[PDB]
Amino acid sequence: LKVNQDGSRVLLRDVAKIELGGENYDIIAEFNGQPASGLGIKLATGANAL
Amino acid sequence: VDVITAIKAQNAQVAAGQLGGTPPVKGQQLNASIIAQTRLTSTEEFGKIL
Repeated sequence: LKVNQDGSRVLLRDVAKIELGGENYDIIAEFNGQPASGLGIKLATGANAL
Repeated sequence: VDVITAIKAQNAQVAAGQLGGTPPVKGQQLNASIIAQTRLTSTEEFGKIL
């Protein structure tokens, strides 16, 4: 991000936490209290459900 | 060019964020959307563009 006049170098980790998180944090799914994810599949128009 | 730049800078919609958005702090109780610069509404506001 920057090179100080003292010669030291500022890295992104010096000013931030870098991790793998999520694009969004608004939806939290719990199955019987345990953390969970899942797929809310929807049937296409005029399609067999079975 | 100056007029167009001023009108584009001073008549715009700007995304701001959220108070107490996700991922939040553990004890957060309040959540509110942050409103920021929005489009002008009247000839009077346009005339006051600097």
